[PDB]
Amino acid sequence: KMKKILSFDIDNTLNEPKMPIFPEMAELLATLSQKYIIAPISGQKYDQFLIQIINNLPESANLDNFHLFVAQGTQYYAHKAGEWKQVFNYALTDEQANAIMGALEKAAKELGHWDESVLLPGDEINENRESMIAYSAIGQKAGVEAKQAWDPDMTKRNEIAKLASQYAPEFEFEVAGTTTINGFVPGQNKEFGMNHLMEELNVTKEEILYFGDMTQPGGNDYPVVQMGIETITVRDWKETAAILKAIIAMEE
Amino acid sequence: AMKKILSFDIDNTLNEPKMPIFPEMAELLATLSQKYIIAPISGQKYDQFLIQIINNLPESANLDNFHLFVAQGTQYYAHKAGEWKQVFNYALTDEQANAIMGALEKAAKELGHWDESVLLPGDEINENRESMIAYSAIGQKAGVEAKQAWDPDMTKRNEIAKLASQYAPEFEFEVAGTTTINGFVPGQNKEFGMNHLMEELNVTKEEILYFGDMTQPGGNDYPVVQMGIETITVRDWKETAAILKAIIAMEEA
Repeated sequence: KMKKILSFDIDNTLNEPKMPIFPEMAELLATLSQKYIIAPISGQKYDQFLIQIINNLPESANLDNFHLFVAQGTQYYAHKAGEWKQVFNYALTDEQANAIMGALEKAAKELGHWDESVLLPGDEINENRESMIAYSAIGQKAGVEAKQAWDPDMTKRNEIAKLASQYAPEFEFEVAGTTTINGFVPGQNKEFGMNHLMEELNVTKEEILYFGDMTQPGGNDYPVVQMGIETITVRDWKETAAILKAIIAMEE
Repeated sequence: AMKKILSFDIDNTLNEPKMPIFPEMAELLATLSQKYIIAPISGQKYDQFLIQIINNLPESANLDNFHLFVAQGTQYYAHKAGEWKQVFNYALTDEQANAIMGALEKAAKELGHWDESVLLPGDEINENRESMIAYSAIGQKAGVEAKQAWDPDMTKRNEIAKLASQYAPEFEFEVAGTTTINGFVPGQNKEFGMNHLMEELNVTKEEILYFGDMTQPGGNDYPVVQMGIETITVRDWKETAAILKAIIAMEEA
């Protein structure tokens, strides 16, 4: 058949925002992995791909068929013979990381959004994910209740990302998730990641079916839409789950 | 090859409540109808199946593969030789129709929910759908906006259904749709419809994929779930559309 790769953002596509996937999802992905490549592509860092997805999969999952495009596919991890390996990592220089972090910090502080008093113990706002920076306004470990209240309509993140861009015009700052702005070297977004996916997996655009929630002009899934990869827009993880349940039922 | 029947409880699966399918949905169903039977099932009456589904399909659709399980599947219409025909209709006796209607009216009136002043011209609250009764609180013709505001948490319909059941304990009252209680002979809900679907189409349970929005215990799709028929829970027609698009994509050679 034409479609070989089932690709997904994590955020609000496979899970509740930044949370472990539910058992229902874990089983669907495990079943599909017997026959298809599962290629999550997301701003999340590698350890969070493990916590959100891999650590929750049943033992029957074929982990060899989970191909992980981390930090929007600026890093890539593949599994073979019981072991994950880093295939590539377009790492930031120290200078780039500091410039990107600093721009986000200055913007957030100026706009009145930088409040470390709300942080859970040992948490931080700005995280260096090696090849990308993630500013997550009320912390990298904040709960969904708290996160969804913070910027429901994206106004805060839009204004932070705009100001960060003015402060460091040589970089790119993109709204994500519930509380996040991703900062990176320009062009190194999901378009970058998908181009790498196609090269690494030896597939054409037509052989990928992509799922995401931010597929409108300006959203972080729009680059995939615009590349000509068939994209099904979802609103939440339950929508994705219904779709995968049906795919499985119609294959049997 | 196992699934041969795609069955859908029409409202909030194929369309907005009691409304026509969107053009994208029409095209998805027409595509799937080349290969699969499309079996809509609903408390709605036959004319509404035509209005909501059939009349909106493109000419390319395979109408012979649309098998209509009307009024919960107490009626069944099939298309063959360019025509629709009624295959069965488990009509109500007059005694039954009147008892069911009267219980709903009495119950809605006692609970302060019967208001004929909000009805569109020509409209009615209780409708006799031959083999089933539908009480639709603000009329059979009300728009989605007004309907979805009337009883979004099902409070009003649950209390009306319980009191009507007290008045007429020989009948079954099921909350449905946005404004509706379906009233019928005991047991003649979607389980009855699905059994008859299996007989008429000569299929087993495993050959059906069902779609519905009320699939938790107590909801009007649970009698199908409870049979062990695989069921996809959806929330609105856009979710179903996403699913159908995916099915079609995954079938392409």
